[PDB]
Amino acid sequence: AMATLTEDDVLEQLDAQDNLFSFMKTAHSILLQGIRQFLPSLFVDNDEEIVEYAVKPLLAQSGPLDDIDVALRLIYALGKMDKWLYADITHFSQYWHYLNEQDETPGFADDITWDFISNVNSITRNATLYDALKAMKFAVWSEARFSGMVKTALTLAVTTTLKELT
Amino acid sequence: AMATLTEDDVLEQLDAQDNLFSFMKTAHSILLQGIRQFLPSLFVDNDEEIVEYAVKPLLAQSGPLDDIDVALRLIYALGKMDKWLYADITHFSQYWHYLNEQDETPGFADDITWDFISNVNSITRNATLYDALKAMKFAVWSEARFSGMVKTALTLAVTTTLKELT
Repeated sequence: AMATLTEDDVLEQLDAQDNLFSFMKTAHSILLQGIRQFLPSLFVDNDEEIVEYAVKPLLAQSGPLDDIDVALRLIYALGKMDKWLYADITHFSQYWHYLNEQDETPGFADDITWDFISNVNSITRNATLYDALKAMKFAVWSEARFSGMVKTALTLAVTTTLKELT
Repeated sequence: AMATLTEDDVLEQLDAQDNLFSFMKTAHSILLQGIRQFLPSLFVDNDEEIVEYAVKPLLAQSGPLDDIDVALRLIYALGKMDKWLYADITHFSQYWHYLNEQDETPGFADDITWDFISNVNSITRNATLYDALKAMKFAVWSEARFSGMVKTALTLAVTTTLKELT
């Protein structure tokens, strides 16, 4: 369980990450914490029996909501999340599971990760970012530059994802 | 995971139980199932993405809500349960845990269980039932009769508990 999320120490954390794996590991943790900080808005607020004996154990660490996938499902099931946002976070979660359980070799510039970002709504719906990313992909180019831009895009997805949850 | 609850096959199940332990074991299971059948009213109803991919895994058996204590806490935390009802079910759950983890000897007519029913709101708030139970307790009496009446009262608590959840 982390501290509290600013845009810019999230931005520091993610820029520090120099490979897709570390980035994704760090992203998953940032999103997790983002989601856990949103969880109290699902519940009663103003009654201290409910908070102390129901809400707290429900949100304790290693408790029943300390998993990005059960927590997401709850927010979605309560009608508190738009489908587009739900789809983005579970892709991140799916790719993290993929990288951490099956394979951690794919970098920023790979086929498999280009397909991933082609399905992240917060990336593909920003029209200039994605066009720039396609122009760059399909242009005597540079692997580092394209890689850096891929990291930018992904950082933008988690940033905009974080903004939607407060 | 059980079938679906009528008042009278719940009433059959509980009357079949000839000791407090079996009764409490059966009650805990009936309440559990009562609570699990209420869980879908917490959530989105009319959208099939949400139902199939969020609600279902949330309510699958051995999933994160298949525990009377996390499920209660959720209903309470969403503001969907009155304090009196929440207090009754967690006593039942507390006494069951007590009987199944520390001691299963106490019968219907014991000190420890008289104290239990003295704190069940659905029993003590029915004024004639509780007076009759006190008159009976504090009267050349009968252990079987008082025992049978204690079982009646407890059956009434689970029955009325069940009615409040649909």
